[PDB]
Amino acid sequence: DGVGSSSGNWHCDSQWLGDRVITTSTRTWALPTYNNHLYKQISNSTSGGSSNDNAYFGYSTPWGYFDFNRFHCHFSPRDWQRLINNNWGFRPKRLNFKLFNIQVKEVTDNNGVKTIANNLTSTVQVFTDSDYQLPYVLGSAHEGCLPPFPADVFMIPQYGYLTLNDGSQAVGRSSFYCLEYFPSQMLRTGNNFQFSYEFENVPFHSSYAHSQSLDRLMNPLIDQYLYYLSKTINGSGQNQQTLKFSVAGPSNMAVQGRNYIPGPSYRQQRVSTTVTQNNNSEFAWPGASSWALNGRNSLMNPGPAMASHKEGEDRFFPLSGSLIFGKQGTGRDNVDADKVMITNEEEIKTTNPVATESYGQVATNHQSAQAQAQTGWVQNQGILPGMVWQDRDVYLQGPIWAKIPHTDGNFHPSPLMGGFGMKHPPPQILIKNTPVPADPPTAFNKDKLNSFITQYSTGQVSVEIEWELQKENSKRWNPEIQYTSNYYKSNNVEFAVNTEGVYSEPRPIGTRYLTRNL
Amino acid sequence: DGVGSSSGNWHCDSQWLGDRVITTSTRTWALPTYNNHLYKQISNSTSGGSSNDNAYFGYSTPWGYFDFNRFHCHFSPRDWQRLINNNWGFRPKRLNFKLFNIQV
Amino acid sequence: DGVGSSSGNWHCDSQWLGDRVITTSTRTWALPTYNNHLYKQISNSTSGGSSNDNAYFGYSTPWGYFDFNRFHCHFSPRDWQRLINNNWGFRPKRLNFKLFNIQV
Amino acid sequence: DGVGSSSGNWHCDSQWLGDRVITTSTRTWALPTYNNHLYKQISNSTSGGSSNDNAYFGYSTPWGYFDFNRFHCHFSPRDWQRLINNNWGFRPKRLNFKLFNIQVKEVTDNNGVKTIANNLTSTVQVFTDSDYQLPYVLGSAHEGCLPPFPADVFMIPQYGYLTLNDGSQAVGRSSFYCLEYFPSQMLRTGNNFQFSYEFENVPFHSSYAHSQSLDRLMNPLIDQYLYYLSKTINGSGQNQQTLKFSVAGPSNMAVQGRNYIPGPSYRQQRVSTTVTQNNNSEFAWPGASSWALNGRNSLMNPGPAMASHKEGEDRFFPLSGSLIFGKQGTGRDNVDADKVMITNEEEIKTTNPVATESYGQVATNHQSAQAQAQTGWVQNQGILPGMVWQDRDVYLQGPIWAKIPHTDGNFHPSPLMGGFGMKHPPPQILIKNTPVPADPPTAFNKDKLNSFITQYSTGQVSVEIEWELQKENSKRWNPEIQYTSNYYKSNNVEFAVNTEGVYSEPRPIGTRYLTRNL
Repeated sequence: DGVGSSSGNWHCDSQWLGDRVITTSTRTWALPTYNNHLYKQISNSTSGGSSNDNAYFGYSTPWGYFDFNRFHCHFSPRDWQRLINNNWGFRPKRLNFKLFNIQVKEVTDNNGVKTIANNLTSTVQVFTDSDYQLPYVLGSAHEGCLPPFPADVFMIPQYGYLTLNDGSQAVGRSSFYCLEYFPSQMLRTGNNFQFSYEFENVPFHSSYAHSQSLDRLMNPLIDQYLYYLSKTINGSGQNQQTLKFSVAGPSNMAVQGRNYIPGPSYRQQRVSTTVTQNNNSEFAWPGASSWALNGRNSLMNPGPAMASHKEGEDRFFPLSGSLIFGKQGTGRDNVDADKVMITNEEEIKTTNPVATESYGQVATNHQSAQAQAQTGWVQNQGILPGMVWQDRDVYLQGPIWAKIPHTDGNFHPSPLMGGFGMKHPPPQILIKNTPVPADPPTAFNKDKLNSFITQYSTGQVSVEIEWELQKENSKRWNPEIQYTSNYYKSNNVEFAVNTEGVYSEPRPIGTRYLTRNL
Repeated sequence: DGVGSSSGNWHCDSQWLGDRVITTSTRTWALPTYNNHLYKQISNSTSGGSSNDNAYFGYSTPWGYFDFNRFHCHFSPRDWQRLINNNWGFRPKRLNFKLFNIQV
Repeated sequence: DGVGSSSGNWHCDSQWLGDRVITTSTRTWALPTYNNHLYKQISNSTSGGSSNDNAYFGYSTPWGYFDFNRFHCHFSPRDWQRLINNNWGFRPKRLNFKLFNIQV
Repeated sequence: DGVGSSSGNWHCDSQWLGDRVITTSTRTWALPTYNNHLYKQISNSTSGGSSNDNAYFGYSTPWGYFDFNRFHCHFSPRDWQRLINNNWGFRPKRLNFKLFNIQVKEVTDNNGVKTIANNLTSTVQVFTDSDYQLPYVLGSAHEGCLPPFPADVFMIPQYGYLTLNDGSQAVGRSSFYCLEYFPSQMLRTGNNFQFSYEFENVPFHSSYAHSQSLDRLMNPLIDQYLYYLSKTINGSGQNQQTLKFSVAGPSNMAVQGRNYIPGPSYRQQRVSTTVTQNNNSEFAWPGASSWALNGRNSLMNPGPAMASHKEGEDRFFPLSGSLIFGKQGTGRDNVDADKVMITNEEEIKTTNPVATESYGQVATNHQSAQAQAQTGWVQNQGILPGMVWQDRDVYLQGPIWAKIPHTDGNFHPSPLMGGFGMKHPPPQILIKNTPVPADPPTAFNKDKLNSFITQYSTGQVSVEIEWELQKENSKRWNPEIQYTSNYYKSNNVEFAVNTEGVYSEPRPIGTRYLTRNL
């Protein structure tokens, strides 16, 4: 429309209907100029990369993108508490995105003094990739998200992708995507962008624990009509052999028969938060569970969802099998254990095996009069018909969704890190501010113009998601566990701003408090 | 229309129908000032031109022009591969040109 | 119908539509007499078969069957090249089979 | 339909309407089995081929084809005489083809005695290639045509084609055509085949001579108002120079100006039918006009249509520039000059240059006081705007049409040998008798069956063409030249059967007798 009329209002509210939530958010963003309007073929050989497992090849683009898919973007700590205390499950339904109130600024730096001026005729060009024809970055949980606190202004991250490689060289199947080669919408100040998206049907994330375990499904009062082999030995002494059977019953459980078995396991190494209980050596990389693909060892981060620890022992956690979050202002490298936030997976102890323990035990050999019965340990168990498991839990800081890779087959395509796997997730929104060149020379030259005006843009994003809720039906008598702010006095308020104006989330908040029967 | 409204969107796609292709392209251009707004009667005698086969006479204008008539302008290497592998012949039918989002 | 009228024409072509291919093929076959019109209870003990992993038991019939399910039956090397270069995926939809011009 | 009912009647007549002729023909054919049902990759290296110009690579097929495109197939000597005496031009309009009364025979050769028996269930499969997707053989004037005399039974020639090569090896662009890979129609005894074809518009072949030459177009009574340079020399002696001009007139023709010039020329070597007048040497290959393509010298047979000889000198003919026909029962190789039939092109002397003579003469240099005027000979002249020529003449023994190769450009695509060039000539009719295998072995074998029944088929072909005529409008007074049978007595009748039953055409019959004004 025009320069003096606003493109859109700030709408941050969230409305709770019965079966449905609609959470609107609005932020202020700032978009710089990336790579000086170039595509630079990034590879490991540019800097270091002396290990084959770290080899990569790809391209970096001047474009930048919006990643809103962490949970803290769309939920306040109170709207999250209201969510997870009152509801068994949820899932997204619709998505609506808006760009408005765009402003483009010119910067002139001369004699070290710099003047920022406003370009009314400049454009910024933005498109959504609806057909998934570009490498999908978002589902990888990289930084650059809409800040959790609505008053922050955030930079838009740079877009770039990786392709096939042999070492640092490019293999003939490598693809190159020119992002200028897509239809986009060019926006001046007084233009606004929007689009709508409908999530494909995804199973409700289960926010509950289980009020009974998998190995106790039974009436403790009554016997089973099925037997087991209780006694293989008549008595002590030679040639004493007999087969005695016994009714499996409350006196001896864990020998009863049962219809279902716990989920699969891939063992992780156990490491204790107490320092002295750990070994003295470097076991971090060497002693870690990995998966190798095409000669590259990819360390196995968050694998099959598994209980992090057993019973009341919290001292230890799986090496790579847990999510680790940083606190506010946490360093980049060699951070002490107190500044990281380690996540606790113990809610699934009922249906899932412990991550650091063997799935079970199997017989190695056939016994005989000569040969003793020998049993080995099962470190990993892929699946068995009749297994039952649960997915890894959802947090405020964790990702909302991921993209299920397009492939011939996949089993239970729920993201190993967390969230809602989708064949067609909400599309990427890429944004770039169009180049404005400096004065061309008078005489014509074949070469392309490498001199541009230093420039950046600013605006607001509105992202509203419509969520579908599954209400608690529980007939339980005694009171539930809930998520609370502990009342004791403190220098600061949790999930509130600091004295310097810094917003910090004290602890990771899981989704699982309410319980259901197994 | 106005200063704060864009004159046109960026449309670079190409659509392959059965008997027909439509290749759209969009570029960014920069136009300087030529000859200080003059017509200067260029000729070989201005610089060198000591051979009769190289003799020429003409005029240079402040104007400038769009030349899009190489093939790489309208086709990506993939749209060219798709073209020449699957097809015996081709020829242009229509042309459509646009200037928009002008800035001085 | 009759002895002097042909039962069917030879139709070997293949037609490429946009989303769909129809590949017709035609061959000439010869059917002998098998097992002298008998069912003979074939087993490993007939010849050799001294390994338990190679043990087998079954029956051989005078009947014979048409196996067309390799790909080279339905596609020429050119129709295969045209297929795999231009297309991401495929799958069969319908099948139609004919026997004609029988001679004993 | 059935075994005991005929598939079609014999229809050989020809009906002359005013502007139109319809010539029906019917013949009896016999189709053997070719290559034992195989495709054999014929190449020069199979036998001999020690010269690079003779290098070839191709495939031979079991299929066979109908070539009816000589003129004697469709015209009797009387229907040809009636045609060329009464008409200025003609051209084909429609074509209609029929196969009927098919018979398939089994042959058993045992102890040297052989019994031919009839297979009622066998088929013969025939298709026309309408889309020109196969190499087009017909336009090359090879043998195998429907016999000129309706009472003869003829064998169907074998089909085969050539592709690219380097020497005898195959270049990657070489193509292989499986003829089984086309839809065809399978015919038993009691089935019949037919199709119709419409000739695309072709210019009338001109059957006429010219009653006036190209260099006499003029009123012999009247002068021209244009001058020429008559005298460059004042008189004998030094420093005598002047420019005198003169009216071009009847006294001095051949110096007059004129609006048009004769057609192009590519010189041929002159060789005399009288033996002693020729040189003593081998000039046949060495002294012959050729055209080289990709390192191969292709001798230039029938090139631009050009008068074979000048004036009343028939002793000589161009080396390769004339059509040579054989007489009846003529040998294959090293045939004496009397048994060949040499064709006479002299009817075009008016509009065309002599084949054995230079097109003209051009100045080599600039004259001056020092330098004399020097002129060289033009051996070949490609074209000039304002040239006028005529095409080579049509005969009874010569081809009716050809196929204009599909290419970016062609100039005046009239076949150099003769006839009507067409982008889409009448399609090839290929025919094969389907294989009937001998008894298969009892035990299954992977290999293909190489044992077949010796077999052949027989039937009748009807080919009717509809011709369009251009009638003589001439206002000439004195009588025309016509084609006649000379009356003098002879042991045999021309264009009639011998005492042994052999049909022989005595002389080639051109199409050009009637005259028109130039």
